[PDB]
Amino acid sequence: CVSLAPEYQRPPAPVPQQFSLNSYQDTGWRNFFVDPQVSRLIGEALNNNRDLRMAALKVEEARAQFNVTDADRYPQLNASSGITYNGGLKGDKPTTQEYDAGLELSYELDFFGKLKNMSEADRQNYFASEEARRAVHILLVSNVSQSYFSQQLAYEQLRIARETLKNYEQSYAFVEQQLVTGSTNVLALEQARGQIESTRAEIAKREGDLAQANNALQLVLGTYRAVPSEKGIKGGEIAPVKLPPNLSSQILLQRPDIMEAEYQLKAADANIGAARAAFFPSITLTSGLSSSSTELSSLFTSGSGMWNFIPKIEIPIFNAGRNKANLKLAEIRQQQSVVNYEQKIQSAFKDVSDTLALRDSLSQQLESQQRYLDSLQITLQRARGLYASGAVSYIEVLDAERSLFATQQTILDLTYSRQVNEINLFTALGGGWVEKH
Amino acid sequence: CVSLAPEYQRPPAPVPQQFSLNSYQDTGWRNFFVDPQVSRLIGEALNNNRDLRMAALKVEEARAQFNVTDADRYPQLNASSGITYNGGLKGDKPTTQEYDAGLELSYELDFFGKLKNMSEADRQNYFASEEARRAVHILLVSNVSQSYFSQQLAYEQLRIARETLKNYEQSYAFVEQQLVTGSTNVLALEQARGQIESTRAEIAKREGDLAQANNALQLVLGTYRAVPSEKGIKGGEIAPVKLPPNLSSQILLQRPDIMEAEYQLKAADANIGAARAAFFPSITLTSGLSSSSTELSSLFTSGSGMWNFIPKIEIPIFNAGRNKANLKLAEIRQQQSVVNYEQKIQSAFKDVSDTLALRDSLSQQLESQQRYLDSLQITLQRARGLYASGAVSYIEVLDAERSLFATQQTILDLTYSRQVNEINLFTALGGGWVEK
Amino acid sequence: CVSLAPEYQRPPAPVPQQFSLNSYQDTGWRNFFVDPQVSRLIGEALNNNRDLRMAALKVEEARAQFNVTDADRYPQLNASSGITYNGGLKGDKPTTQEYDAGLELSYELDFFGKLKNMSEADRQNYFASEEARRAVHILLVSNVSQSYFSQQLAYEQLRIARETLKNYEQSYAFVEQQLVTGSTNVLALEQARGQIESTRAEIAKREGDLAQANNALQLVLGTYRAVPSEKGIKGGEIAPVKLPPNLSSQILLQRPDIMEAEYQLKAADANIGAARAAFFPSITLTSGLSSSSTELSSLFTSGSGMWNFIPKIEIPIFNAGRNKANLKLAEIRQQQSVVNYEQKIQSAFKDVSDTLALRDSLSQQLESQQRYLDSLQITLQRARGLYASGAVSYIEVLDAERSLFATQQTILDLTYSRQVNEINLFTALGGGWVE
Repeated sequence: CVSLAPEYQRPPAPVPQQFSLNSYQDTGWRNFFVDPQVSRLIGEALNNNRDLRMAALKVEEARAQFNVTDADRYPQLNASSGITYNGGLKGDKPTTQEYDAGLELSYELDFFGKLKNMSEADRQNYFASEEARRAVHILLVSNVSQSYFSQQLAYEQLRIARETLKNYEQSYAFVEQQLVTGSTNVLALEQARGQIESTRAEIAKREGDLAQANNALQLVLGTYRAVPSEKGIKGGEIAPVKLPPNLSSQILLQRPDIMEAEYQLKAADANIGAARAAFFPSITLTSGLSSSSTELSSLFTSGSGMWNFIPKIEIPIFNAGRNKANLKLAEIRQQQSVVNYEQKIQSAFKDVSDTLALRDSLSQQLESQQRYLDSLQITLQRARGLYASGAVSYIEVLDAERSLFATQQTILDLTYSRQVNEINLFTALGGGWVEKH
Repeated sequence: CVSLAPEYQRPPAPVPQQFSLNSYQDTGWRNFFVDPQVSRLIGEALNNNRDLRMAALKVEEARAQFNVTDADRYPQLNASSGITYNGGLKGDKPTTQEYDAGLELSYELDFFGKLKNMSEADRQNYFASEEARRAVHILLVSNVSQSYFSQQLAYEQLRIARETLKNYEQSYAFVEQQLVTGSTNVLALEQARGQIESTRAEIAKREGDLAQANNALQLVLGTYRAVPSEKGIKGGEIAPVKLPPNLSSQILLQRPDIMEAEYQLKAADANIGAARAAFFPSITLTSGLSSSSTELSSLFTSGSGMWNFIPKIEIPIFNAGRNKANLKLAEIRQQQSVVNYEQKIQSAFKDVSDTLALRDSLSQQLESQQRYLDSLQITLQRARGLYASGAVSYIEVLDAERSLFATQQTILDLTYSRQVNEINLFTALGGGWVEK
Repeated sequence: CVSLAPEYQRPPAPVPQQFSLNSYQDTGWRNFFVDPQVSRLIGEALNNNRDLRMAALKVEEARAQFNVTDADRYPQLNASSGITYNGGLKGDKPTTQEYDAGLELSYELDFFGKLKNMSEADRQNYFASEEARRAVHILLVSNVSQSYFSQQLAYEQLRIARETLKNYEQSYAFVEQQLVTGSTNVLALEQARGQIESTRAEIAKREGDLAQANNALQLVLGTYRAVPSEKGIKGGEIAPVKLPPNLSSQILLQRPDIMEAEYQLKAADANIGAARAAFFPSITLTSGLSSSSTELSSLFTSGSGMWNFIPKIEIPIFNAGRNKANLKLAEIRQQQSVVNYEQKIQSAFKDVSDTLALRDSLSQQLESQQRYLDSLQITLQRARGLYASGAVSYIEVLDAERSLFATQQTILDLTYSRQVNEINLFTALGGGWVE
C-alpha cells in the first residue's frame, strides 16, 4: 500500500512572536467566574442551549460521513436473481427462458491509496467538526455570562434612576417650601419640576432595557425558569486572567477556530494524495458464484453451479489532462487552506491585543471617572448651599445634579465594559472549555 | 408498495405557553396601516421589489426540482443505433459488420418506496420554499412601511430644525436691540450668535438624513417615481394589534419561518425513509425490441427483429456498513431539523415578548417626555422674562432653549420608535400576508 | 456542431439614467490619494493582505475547474489487462483461464453542443471570479485607507484632549490664585477640579481608541512593522472625484460586483444551452485494440491481436419529463441571474446617490461647525473676562469650555466623515483598480 499525500508541515504563524503588553495556565472557568450565579446559568445553558445541541449533532454528522466514505475500502457482497425471456418477431424460433441467480464479491485493491486518503480527509474533517463544537461551547460560555452581567447592569441602572427621582423630588420640596415663603423665584421650581419629569422618562427607558435583557438571557439559557434578580454584592464577580511578563503568540495556536482551520488544512493534504493516486493504475478483484438454467425446476441443481474470479487492472493514458487539472484544484484549495489558517490566527492576535489594550484603557477611565464623581458631589453640595443663601441661581444646582446623574450612569457602564472585556480576554485565549484544573 | 419513512410528529414547542403581557385574528394589512400612503407604496413594492421576485423564482426552482426527481418513478423509453466493425490484426479473418437498432423500456418497481420517499422530500421542500416566499413577503411589507415612516421622521426633524433656527434668530434680535441701547452685556449676544450657527449645522445634518431616507425608500420600492412628501396630518397612521388577555405561544407556530422549518423537518423524515429502503431489494423491469443484421441492406427486414424482457432483483448483503452509516446520517440530519425548528420558535417568542414590553416602555417614555416638554416651555418663558429684567443671566435662556430642542427631537424619535415597534409586533405575529 | 444556448442580451438597467446631483475618467488611485503614507500602506497591503490572497487563489481554482470540465470534449485513451477464471461446481469441466489486454479510445461527438456549452458556463464563471478578485482588490484599498485615516483621527483626538487638559489645569490655577486671596468662592474651584478629572477620563478613552486603530491597521496590512505616527500637516490628503454636470448611471455597469453578476448571467445562458442539448441524440465513437489468449505464454503473439470500432447513437424518447423539468430549472435559474444582476445595480445606484448627498451634507455641517467654533471661542474669552471681574459666575466659563471641547471633537469627526465619504465615492465608482 502507498500514500501519495504530502507530509504535514504546520504553516508558520504570520504574527509577532509576542503581544506588546510565570506561565499562563487554563484554570477552569469555575476559577474565573467568581459569582456563583453565572456558574449556575452556564451549567443550565450547557444542557439546554439549542446552538450547542446543533454543534454536537454536526460532530455526529461528520463521524457518520467518515463511515460512509470508509466503506469503499472493504470487500462488498451482493446478490441478484433474474429471468430472461428472448424470442424473435417473425421467425417461429420458440421463445427462450433463462433463469439466473448470482452472488458477487467486489473489492478495490487501492494500491496507491486513493480511497485510503479520501477516508483520511474525512477523518480530519471530523476532527475539524469537534474543534468546531468546542468553539461553539466556549462562545456559549461567553454569551451566557455577558447576558447575565448585562441583565445586572439593567438592574443597577433602573435602581439608581429610581433613586435619583426620589432625590429630585426632595429638591422640588426644598424649592417648593422656599416659594411658599417668598425666598426664591418660581424659575427654580419649574427647573426642579423639569428634572422630575425628565427622570421619570429615564426610569421608563431603563425598565424596557431590563425587560429586554431578561428575554435575551432566557433565549441563551434555552429554559424559561425564574430569571436571576439583582445581586446585593457589587464587585469581585470575575477573577481576571494572570498573564506572564512576555506572552507568546503560540497561545493562539490552541484556539478552537484555529485548530479547526488546521484540521481542514490536513484534510486538504489528503485530498492532494487522492488527486495523485488518480494518475496510477487501479486493481479490482471480482469473484462470483452463479447458477443459470433453462427451466426453473432445476435452477438450484448440480450441473448449473458456476464460479468465477476476475482480477482487473485499469490504467489512465490520455484524459486531455483531466487528472492534471484535478491535481491543480487540490493543490490550489490546499493553499486556500493555508490562507484560511493564517486568517484565523491574525484575527485571533488582533482580538487579544485589543482586549489587553482595553484592560488598561478601561481601568484608567473608571478610576478617573470616580474622581470626577467625588468632585461632582462636592460641587452639588456647595451649589445647594450657596443657592440656599441667594449667592447663585438654581441653574448651578441643576447642572451639578445633571452631571452627577450622567457620571453615575457612565461609571455603571464602565465597570460593565471592564468585566465583559475580561471575559473577552478569557475567551480569546482558549476560554471556558475546561472547568477544573 | 411500502413507505419506510416515519410518521410525522410535530415537536413540542420549547417556549412558555403564554406571553407575559377576545381572540386574535389577522385583519388584513389594510386595517393595520391607516395611512393611505403606506398602503400605496406597499402596492408599488409588491410588484417591483427584486427580493420578492427572487423569492418567487425560488419557489419555481423548487417545483421544477420536484419534477426532475419524480421522473425516476415512471417507465422510461430510449432508442439506440449502432454499427460494429470487428476484425483481426494478423489472422485473415474478414472484417465483420454488425448493424443494430434498439428500443428499450426501463422501469424501477420501487417496492419499498425509495424513489417515492425522495420525491416526497422534494415535495416537502417545495412547500418550504413557498413559506419562504411568504416570509420574504411580509418582511418586505415591514421594510417598506418602516422606510416610509423613517422618511417622514426625517421630514419632521428637518422642519422643526428650520423652525428652531428662526426662533434663535429672533432671540438674537431680542438681545441685539438691548445691546444697541446698553441694557445687557455682549456675552448674551455671542451666546445667541452661538446657537444660531449650531442650529445651522443641525439643519445640514437633517437634510443629509432626508436625502438618505429618500434613496432607501426608492431602493425598497424598486421604482424611482416621485417620493412622498411630508404629511400635514400627524397621528393615527397605524391601528395597533388588539391582543387577548392571555395570549398563546401557539400563534408563533403559523409564522412563515417556523412553518418553513417544519416543512424541512418533514422532508428529513422522507430522507430517512429512502435511507431505510436502501437496505431492501430492488426490482427492475427492462423490455426491449431490437433489430440486428450483418449487411445494412436488411436491417429493418423480417428475420432480424427480436424482443426481450428481463425482470431483475438485486439485494445488498455486505457493504461494510455503508447503508447503516447513510441511515445514521439521515437520522442525525433529521434531529438537526428538529433543532432548527426549536431555534426558530424560541427566537420568535423572544421577539414578540420584546415588542410587548417595548409597547409599554415606549408609551410611558413618550408621555413623561411630553410632560418634561411642557415644563421646559414654562422654564424658557420664565428665563426669558427674568433675563429681560436683569434677574438672571442669559445662560438660563440658553439652557432652556437647548433642553427644549433636545426634547423636541427625542419626542419625534420616540413616536417613531413607538409606531415601528407596533409594525414589529404585527409582523412577528404573522404579518402582512393577508390584506382582507 | 450546434449551440442551443441563447444569444446574450444585457438586461436594461433598472435605475434612473442620471444621478440627481466634462467627462468622468479613472485617474489612478495614486492621484486620488494625495497623502504618500496611504499610498505606501496600500502597496504594503497589496502584497500581504490574506483576503486578496484568497481572492487570487479563487481565480486559480476557477481556471482549474474549467480544465476539469473541458476534458470531456477531447478523445480519451485507457488501457486495461485482466485474467478471467471460469469453472463448474460439480461438473468435472476443467477450469478455464482467459487472459486479456486492451487499449480503448473513447470520444463523445457532442453534435448539439452539450459539453461545449458546459465548458462555456465554466469559462464565464472564471471571468466571474476574476471580477470578484477585482472587487476584493478595490475593497482592500478602501479598507486600508479608511484604517489609516481612522488611525490619524485617533491621534488628533488624543492630542487635543491632552491639550485641553493643560488648558483646564491653567483654569484651575487661575481660580486657585483668586481663592488663596479671597476674591472668589470655592464653588469655582470645585468646578475647575471637575473639568480636570473629567478630561483625564477622556484621555484614557482616546488612548484606547488609538491602540485599537493601530491593531486594526496592522490586521489589514497583514504585516506588523512600525505603524505610522501622527501627521504634522493636516489637510489635502485626498483629491476628490471630479464629476460632470449630468452624470450617467452607466458608470455603475463597469463596477466589479455588477460585472461579476453579468458573467454569471452569461454562464446561466450556457447552462440553458446544455439543458436543451439534453433532448437531442448523442453520438459516441469507441475504437479498440485488444489481445486475448488462453495461456499467458502467447498473450502478445500473432493470432491474438484484434481491432474494434463501434459508433453508437442514443436518443431519448420518454423520460417522464425529466429533460423538460431540467430545462425549466435552467431557464428559471437564468431569470434568477437577471434578478441578481438588477439587484447589484439598484444597490450600487443607491450607494452613489448617498455619497453624493453626503458630499453636500458634510461640507455644510463642517462649515457651520467651524463658525460655531469661532463664536464659542469669543464666548469663552468673554465669560472668563466677566468672571474675573465678578459679573458672572464661573458656570458661564464652564459651559463655554464644555461647548468648545465638544465642538473641537465634532469638527475632527466631521472632516473624517468628509474624507471617508470621498473614498466611498471613489470606490463605489470603480475605485482603486488602476494606478
